[PDB]
Amino acid sequence: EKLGKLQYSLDYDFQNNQLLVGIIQAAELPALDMGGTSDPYVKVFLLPDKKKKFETKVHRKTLNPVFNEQFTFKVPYSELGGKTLVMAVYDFDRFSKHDIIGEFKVPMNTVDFGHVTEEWRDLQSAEK
Amino acid sequence: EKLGKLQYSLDYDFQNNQLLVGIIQAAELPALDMGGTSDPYVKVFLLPDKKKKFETKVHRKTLNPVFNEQFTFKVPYSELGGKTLVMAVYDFDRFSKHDIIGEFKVPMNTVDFGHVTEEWRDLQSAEK
Amino acid sequence: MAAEPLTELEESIETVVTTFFTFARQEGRKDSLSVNEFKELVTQQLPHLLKDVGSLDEKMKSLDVNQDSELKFNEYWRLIGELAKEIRKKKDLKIRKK
Amino acid sequence: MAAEPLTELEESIETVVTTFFTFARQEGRKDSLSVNEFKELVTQQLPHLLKDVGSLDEKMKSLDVNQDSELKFNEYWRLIGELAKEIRKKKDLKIRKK
Repeated sequence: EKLGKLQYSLDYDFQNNQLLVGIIQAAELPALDMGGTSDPYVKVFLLPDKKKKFETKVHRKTLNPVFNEQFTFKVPYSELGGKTLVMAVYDFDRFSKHDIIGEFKVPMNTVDFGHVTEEWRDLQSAEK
Repeated sequence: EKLGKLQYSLDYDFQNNQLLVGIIQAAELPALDMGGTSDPYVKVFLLPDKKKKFETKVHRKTLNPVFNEQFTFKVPYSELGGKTLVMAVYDFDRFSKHDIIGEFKVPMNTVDFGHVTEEWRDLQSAEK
Repeated sequence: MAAEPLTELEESIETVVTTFFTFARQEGRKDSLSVNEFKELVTQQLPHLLKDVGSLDEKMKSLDVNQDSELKFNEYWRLIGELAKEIRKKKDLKIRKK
Repeated sequence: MAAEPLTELEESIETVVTTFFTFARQEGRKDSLSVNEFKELVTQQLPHLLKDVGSLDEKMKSLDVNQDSELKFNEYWRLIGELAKEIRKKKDLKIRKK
């Protein structure tokens, strides 16, 4: 499984009680749209929680999107123990039945919200 | 080569010593300007004599102009032997650079001036 | 005899015009291609040259110069122009092919 | 290089490409319309549709934006685009855009 690398920075907010999921960029993304291109737009999903659903701007015809969209992880820090966010990148070739070319998940229970979680998580093509 | 047909009536004048060139019209003219309607007019040309040159009226968008212009062949009828005249038709759409579509020539040395010279002269293309 | 063949190009234009006219009489005003008519054309007889059924309006708003939702004869022909280009150009950046 | 069997529309626009490959192969390169081939094309295949077979030099200069006297597989198609509108328009063109 390979989908490239996703550079992102997570910060916590104690005023609105949520986690600020801000991704920088994603590279090495596979192609779907005929011609060696794809329209990869990341959409965040959750487990039975389902108290959040945000889709990023459709990055048409690109293999390295740099938009840095902001996702509001609406969930109290106290509920981060039983909350695992998953980021699935969807294609939008606008013709074929484009699906999830890859995704990534991170257990917030293990991750501490002491300051900021900035890293370059590797992506995997977890087809559905 | 084909340029159509030209109807004309030539008469001689001994009071001024010249040949009265009276053309009736030209038919079956080829297409040059866009749309299929060129702007052709006849311009008289002579041999090394070059003692005469006249530009007719511009007949725009017509492959069959009927104006009957008059040209004064200023030259003694006695010199008609060594005086070969040619009639060239030029088109001008006022945009493109093109040349003469065709012309006709008549050796006066072989044409007596007893009365008048009326005929349906053939028009032939002449790339310059 | 009757039904005599014309010049090569004359025959070619007659064919496309026939297909154009049949689709230009689906909604209304047999001369222009409405929204559904324009999409009905590609999403039926053109799923190979141009594979796009989700963003058809993306093409319409890029071909129509008046933006009245009705691609006129000239505006409709604009599609054919780019189509003929897409068969030789395609995606001249990564993968083209045929 | 070459295309495989296509649909009605695709083949209807490919048939004009075949005419190109057969005309553009007299002077040099089967992928470039030269001057002689262009003149022999209009004064033989398009003498009716195209009313101008004399000021071809004007057309050639208006199509070849490179001005290298080589109508590549792009600038040449502009001619087909012009004659295509010659069935609806007549003198409603030319103008001057800088």
